[PDB]
Amino acid sequence: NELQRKDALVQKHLTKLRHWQQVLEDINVQ
Amino acid sequence: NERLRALEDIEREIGAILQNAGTVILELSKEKRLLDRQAAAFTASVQHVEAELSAQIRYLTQVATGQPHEGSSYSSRKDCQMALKRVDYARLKLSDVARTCEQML
Repeated sequence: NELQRKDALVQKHLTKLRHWQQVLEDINVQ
Repeated sequence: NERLRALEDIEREIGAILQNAGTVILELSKEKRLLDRQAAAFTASVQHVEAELSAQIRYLTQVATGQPHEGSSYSSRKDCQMALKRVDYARLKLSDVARTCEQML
């Protein structure tokens, strides 16, 4: 159960970071 | 854009029809069509161009001694590019963290 929860939290954090960095791709249009 | 538009207008009106008006008096070769070209583009265009040139000549004449019309010359525009560099470094770090996460799969 602990390993499952850790994997779930890791996947959630990875998806959140992915979504975050993805939208601020070309913030500076230049 | 005021001075830029004025310069563009002066350039577009530099090549007036006054230089080409030297063939207007010979238009009367049919009786003792476009005879109107000998009136509007004979000397009035040149007069208006000269008036515009004289007006443009009599400007404020700001530049007197040194280097006027400055305006960048200075601060954190540099630091603006530096903040762009920080954004790029954060991008690199996020990419490294994403690679680590992918390896964690």
